[PDB]
Amino acid sequence: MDIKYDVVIVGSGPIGCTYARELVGAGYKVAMFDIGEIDSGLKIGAHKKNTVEYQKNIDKFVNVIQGQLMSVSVPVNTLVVDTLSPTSWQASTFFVRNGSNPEQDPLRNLSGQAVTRVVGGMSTHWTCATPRFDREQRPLLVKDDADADDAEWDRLYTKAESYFQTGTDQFKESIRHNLVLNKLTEEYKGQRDFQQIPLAATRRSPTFVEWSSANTVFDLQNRPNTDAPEERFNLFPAVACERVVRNALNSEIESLHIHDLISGDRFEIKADVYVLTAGAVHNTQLLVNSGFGQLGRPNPANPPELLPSLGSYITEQSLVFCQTVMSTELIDSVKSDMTIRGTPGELTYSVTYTPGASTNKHPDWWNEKVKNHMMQHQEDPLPIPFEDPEPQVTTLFQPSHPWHTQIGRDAFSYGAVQQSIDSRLIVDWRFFGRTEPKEENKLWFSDKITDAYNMPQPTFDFRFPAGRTSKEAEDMMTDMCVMSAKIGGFLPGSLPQFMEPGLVLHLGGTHRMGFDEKEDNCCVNTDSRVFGFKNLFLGGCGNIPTAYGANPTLTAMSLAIKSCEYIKQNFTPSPF
Amino acid sequence: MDIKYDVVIVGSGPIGCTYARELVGAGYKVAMFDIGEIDSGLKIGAHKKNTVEYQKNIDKFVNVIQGQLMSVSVPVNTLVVDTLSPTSWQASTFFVRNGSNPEQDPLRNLSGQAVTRVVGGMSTHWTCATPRFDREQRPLLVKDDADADDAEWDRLYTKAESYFQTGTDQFKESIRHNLVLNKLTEEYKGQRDFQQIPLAATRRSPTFVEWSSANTVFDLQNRPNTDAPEERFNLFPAVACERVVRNALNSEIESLHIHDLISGDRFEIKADVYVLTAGAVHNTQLLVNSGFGQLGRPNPANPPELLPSLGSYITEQSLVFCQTVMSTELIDSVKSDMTIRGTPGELTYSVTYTPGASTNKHPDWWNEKVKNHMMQHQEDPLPIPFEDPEPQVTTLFQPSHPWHTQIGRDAFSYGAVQQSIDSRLIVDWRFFGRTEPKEENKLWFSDKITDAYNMPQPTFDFRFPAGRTSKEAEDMMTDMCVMSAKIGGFLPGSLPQFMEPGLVLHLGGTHRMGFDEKEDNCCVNTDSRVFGFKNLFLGGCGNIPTAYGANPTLTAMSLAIKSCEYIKQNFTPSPF
Amino acid sequence: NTVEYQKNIDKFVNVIQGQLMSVSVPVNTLVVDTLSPTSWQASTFFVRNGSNPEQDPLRNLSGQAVTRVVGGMSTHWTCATPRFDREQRP
Amino acid sequence: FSYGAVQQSIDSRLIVDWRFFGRTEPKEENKLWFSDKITDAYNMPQPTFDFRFPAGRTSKEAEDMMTDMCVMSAKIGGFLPGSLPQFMEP
Ligand SMILES: *Cc1cc2c(cc1C)Nc1c([nH]c(=O)[nH]c1=O)N2C[C@H](O)[C@H](O)[C@H](O)COP(=O)(O)OP(=O)(O)OC[C@H]1O[C@@H](n2cnc3c(N)ncnc32)[C@H](O)[C@@H]1O
Ligand SMILES: *Cc1cc2c(cc1C)Nc1c([nH]c(=O)[nH]c1=O)N2C[C@H](O)[C@H](O)[C@H](O)COP(=O)(O)OP(=O)(O)OC[C@H]1O[C@@H](n2cnc3c(N)ncnc32)[C@H](O)[C@@H]1O
Ligand SMILES: *Cc1cc2c(cc1C)Nc1c([nH]c(=O)[nH]c1=O)N2C[C@H](O)[C@H](O)[C@H](O)COP(=O)(O)OP(=O)(O)OC[C@H]1O[C@@H](n2cnc3c(N)ncnc32)[C@H](O)[C@@H]1O
Ligand SMILES: OC[C@H]1O[C@@H](O)[C@H](O)[C@@H](F)[C@H]1O
Ligand SMILES: OC[C@H]1O[C@@H](O)[C@H](O)[C@@H](F)[C@H]1O
Repeated sequence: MDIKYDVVIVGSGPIGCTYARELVGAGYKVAMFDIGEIDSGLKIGAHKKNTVEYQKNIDKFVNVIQGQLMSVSVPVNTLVVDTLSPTSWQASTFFVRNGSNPEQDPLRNLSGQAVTRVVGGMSTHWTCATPRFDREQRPLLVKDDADADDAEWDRLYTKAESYFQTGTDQFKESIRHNLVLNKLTEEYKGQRDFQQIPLAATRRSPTFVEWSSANTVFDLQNRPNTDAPEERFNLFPAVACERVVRNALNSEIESLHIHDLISGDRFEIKADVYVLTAGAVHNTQLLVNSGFGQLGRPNPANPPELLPSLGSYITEQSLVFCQTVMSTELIDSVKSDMTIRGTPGELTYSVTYTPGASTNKHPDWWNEKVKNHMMQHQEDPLPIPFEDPEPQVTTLFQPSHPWHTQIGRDAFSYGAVQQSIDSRLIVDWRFFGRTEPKEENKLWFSDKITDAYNMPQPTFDFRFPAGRTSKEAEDMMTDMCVMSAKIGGFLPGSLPQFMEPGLVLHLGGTHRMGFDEKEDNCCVNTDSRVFGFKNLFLGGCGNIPTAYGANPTLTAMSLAIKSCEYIKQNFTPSPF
Repeated sequence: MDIKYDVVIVGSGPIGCTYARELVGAGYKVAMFDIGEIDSGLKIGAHKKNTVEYQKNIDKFVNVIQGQLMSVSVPVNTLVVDTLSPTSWQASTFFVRNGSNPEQDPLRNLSGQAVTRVVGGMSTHWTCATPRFDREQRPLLVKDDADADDAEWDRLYTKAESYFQTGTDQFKESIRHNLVLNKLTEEYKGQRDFQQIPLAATRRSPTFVEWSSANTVFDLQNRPNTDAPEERFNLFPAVACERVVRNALNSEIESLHIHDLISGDRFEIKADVYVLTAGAVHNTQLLVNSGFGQLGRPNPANPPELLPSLGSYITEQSLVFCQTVMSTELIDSVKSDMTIRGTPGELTYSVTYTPGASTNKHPDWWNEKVKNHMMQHQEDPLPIPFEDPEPQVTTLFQPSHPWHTQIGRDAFSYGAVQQSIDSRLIVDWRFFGRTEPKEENKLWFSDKITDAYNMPQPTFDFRFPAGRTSKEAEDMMTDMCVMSAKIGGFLPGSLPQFMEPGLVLHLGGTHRMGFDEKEDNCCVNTDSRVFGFKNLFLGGCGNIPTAYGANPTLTAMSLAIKSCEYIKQNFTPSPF
Repeated sequence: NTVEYQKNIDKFVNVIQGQLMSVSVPVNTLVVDTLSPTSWQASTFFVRNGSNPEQDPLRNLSGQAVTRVVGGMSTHWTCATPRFDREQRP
Repeated sequence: FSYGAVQQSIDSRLIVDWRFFGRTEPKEENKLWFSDKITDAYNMPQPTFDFRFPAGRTSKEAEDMMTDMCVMSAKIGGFLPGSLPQFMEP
């Protein structure tokens, strides 16, 4: 560890890795600090799903996800357990216990919000969906010139797509995927377009997909090294960043205060530039601990010195979910091109098709896979092959259906895992709604209660706004119900429902971007630079100030990229 | 990867690693293959609990366990789902779905049995309890000489204990541990002895314990390296070992057939010596796939060629579990020595005690902790400090209480963890019963059905033997109820119950050891060598042939140590 | 038609439950494998608690039930009495 | 006739129940028959069902019916957790 770096980046998620790739790339002397530790194997911060065992036993990966999601804010528990033995110790009140947050109102929480503290951050477990926002979801990076704004977005997005290895081809040969995609297309012809979810992933084999992660962006190995002898990068894991120190004029950051979690030591690190990419919640906490915004319960009569909007206008998307069991009609359509004769399990049984026939509803590869499955597994009642990959279908946000949709099998399942109905039949439905930014919706931090890292406890004051937000949300529920009945009926146990506020984990706007601090009620400009401050930059979902439905990580990468352009224009790397 | 080595080891668990430590160190060119991958972080095969994040969020670790425990044998599901939509595809029969085993009788299963395919095996998640077996649980290593037998076992156990870094003082200054230890000691004074569970762990700081793992035994780093310039070791993860090739004469293994899961290729690796430490079930699978024992549903009418005892006489322990909520008396007794002034929360509150008074019921280290907790947390109604370690208490197996006890807090919780009752009040109780070895209790492998690695499906035919085993399992149950009541009443949601057979993962006897193949109905001798074969060695709990109550891993490591002496005497390493 | 039920409408479900007897219940095959080893334990799923061995669990009307009291099901019914239109009417 | 534990967290003044009942085509294959071996609680022949909702119209209307409840109910309110849209036991 040095005293002095060109850039210091807080957090090693896919956004801090975008800063590193770009800046380590341009020859800056870079350090990265993460509170969490390396635990994805030898590929530092790689996706935990990239092991043969997980992709053979995909129902188990939910436990990984759960094991690294720590709830942000848990109100104090008021369940009545009144069947204790009379000898057992009991309290006469519902006291603060098991780490609960007494500031938190149970009825205005994002009870589902959680954070992850591991190198690679949430990108070690995430679903890899990386859609672009269209104009209506997207921040303006140029006022008054929609084409120049368009041009700038597309250039950033294409570059961001290349860091993540985003593609829309990795599921093209799944029967199940094409079954669903084709029926949805047919049933909505013209009115909605369907496609593969764009995914940051590469297919290694029919049974294996290399899911992208922060490691894909930048491999997080220390440099110089044989492969980049001219580059300078050090990752320090198990290091909690506590505070940035402001100069008296509030125009410059002067140091980063850290705590080595293993040695217990505390340091002050000097850099030319300080980049904070610790998550939409922990960026906020870091700032507030450093005198930005306002510690404690919001009070308007006490107007904050720096960044009045910090932690206001927060957005989290609505989520509705269900699972369906494929219709008989759809399962029978899988074998539509086949001539089936005799009795399965007997030597006279056959199943054949006519290759090339233009009246075949399916291409030859489909019919070959069905034929083989049906002939080698005569004991199974379904035409679907056993290792068939899941669907990954989307119809993207449009003004007429202003929500995002994911139709397939997500590794993050919500209940006990059903065993009675065959998996091949089951389709997941997830519709994500956009939420209006409102000043009243807040993340703020206790001045008295602290977290497990002795930082100020985050606390939420949130309700989905009335008006458009609530109307679209129930219109979204209805849409899911309508659309999903095209594929089949609901799975008992996975009936249509809203999920817990924040389980979806696309929290935005906690440190939101705008052209004008005051006019646009915001904390960073369109270079992601904190207003006032020459050398402090925020990355991540916290920056997005608009109401969006799609998954945000791509877009936040795109912003980080344009942040790094600004850095390169204003700060000179130290000579190697 | 070479075509030839001196030794090849299958499986990177702690037995695998025991063989590696011995033979690498003695200069043999060794290669170890594991079907699972390095995930655990930069210390290969290290314990997953060893992160700052899991030791602050100890209730999350159950998610890591569940995440890498894959059920061995699931019978065909017969749950009725009769609220499907009538458009949905409906089964006419209870067909084979979701990887289930149609061979398995659901009424004679070890349904909680599971396996783990990661480098380091189950020692990446285990609880690290490492007691010795007493005579009554232990197999004889010397005939007709009880004291020679004890001496050899003491020699081996001492060595194993150094390898694992077993200790009995890691929890010596925990109030909870000592609170429970003292009450039990007193209530059974002169009748039973209570001590800390022997743990493979090293305490690093008051809030952090470095749990031991396979990594502790052997660091799995390829050699030579700087720390070891004349050793030769290579670890090949993501390689499925599928068969050991017997010579036609049945006296020698000629090669190991492997499947590299990443490239998809197959190879044949030669060695001088072959060691199987794939785990009790999978050592048995791999042998049965290579021609030992009998493939398919057992048939007396046809005799196995080789190792007719293979997969018979299997033992699994009964397990009874509950949780308790600490008595008012015991909680009150925690602050017995304190003098308290004023009223909590004001500048007037004072809590003090007198170091060394022999009115004091507790020591100084205890009172100082309570004091500091009560002064710094005056809102809190409990005098137990917040970061106080869990109890880790046992009374070891004896003739009048022939069961193992662990009392404290296990990471392997078996219901959703309640948040209503303060965690500091809860104590777990687990009593482990011994099971008589019987020929009829069996692990066998199907000749048609395969598992996800395309190996023969494992199937159990098991029932806890009537007579002593059943009588004791019920007596155990009762003792747990009687004992636990001295500490407090039951926690609702964790009432006294038997766990699902096999849930304890202490399976043994599947490839069991003895002096003679026939008289002792066994598969390996006391050098762990397979009868008939010069150069095939088995390690693990499957070797243990007796009825045991306590955690088997140290005993199985002991065996491997003895096995390595033989190997060292009877095979010469290739030149460097 | 008691004042007590009309003031505690939530409780009336129990009256209904009290008098609906299942017509045909298949033989149960739920696995309970956490019995004490000393407890008497089935080797098969045999005909238990008045179940019907003739009944295919997968081609049942499991919710079907009968009431045996004077007044029959009219002692508990919801009292909804619509006419059928032609489409539904013999 | 409520179907689970009566939830108590939500003011019952707010709660509206939706039930939509579909029609079923008569098919000779759908039968109630009686065992000549097994007998019920009063020593009469045990009733047994062989029943599946017919494919075709009965099925298509069932699922169209379920959508119509979703679509209609949403005019009045969102679903009450624990009483989400479901088909009930036949
Ligand atoms: C968990 C999850 C996440 C997402 C998906 C599903 C699941 C279950 N799927 C999904 C996601 N996003 C999408 O775009 N598409 C998908 O299909 N998920 C969200 C995605 O995972 C996140 O948006 C993305 O990682 C955010 O990137 P980031 O801004 O780089 O933030 P991270 O949270 O990943 O990591 C920040 C990081 O910093 C650390 N940290 C926290 N506090 C400190 C302090 N004080 N000092 C130093 N370091 C700090 C972390 O430990 C962490 O690594
Ligand atoms: C899961 C668990 C286990 C234990 C405790 C708690 C819980 C939650 N507690 C514990 C236990 N043991 C004790 O002695 N003390 C207690 O506190 N647990 C059990 C203990 O973990 C095991 O007994 C021990 O690891 C067994 O060691 P081993 O014989 O070396 O077995 P492993 O299962 O650890 O690893 C073998 C291994 O080989 C692989 N494998 C399997 N098949 C193949 C094939 N065909 N080719 C190559 N490799 C293969 C695996 O991937 C695995 O790593
Ligand atoms: C239980 C129930 C029933 C109805 C509603 C609510 C619920 C929970 N709601 C509903 C009703 N139908 C409507 O049209 N609209 C509504 O809002 N329910 C159904 C209605 O309750 C029935 O259709 C009606 O009672 C049928 O009348 P029934 O043809 O007269 O038949 P019952 O079952 O009422 O009475 C028959 C009766 O005969 C007896 N019995 C049975 N076996 C024997 C033998 N072997 N010997 C002599 N007597 C026998 C009974 O004990 C009973 O009293
Ligand atoms: O709850 C799971 C969901 O969580 C969001 O973060 C993801 O973007 C979706 F892909 C989906 O996996
Ligand atoms: O089921 C929980 C138990 O699991 C066994 O494998 C362990 O040996 C016990 F220490 C305890 O952790």
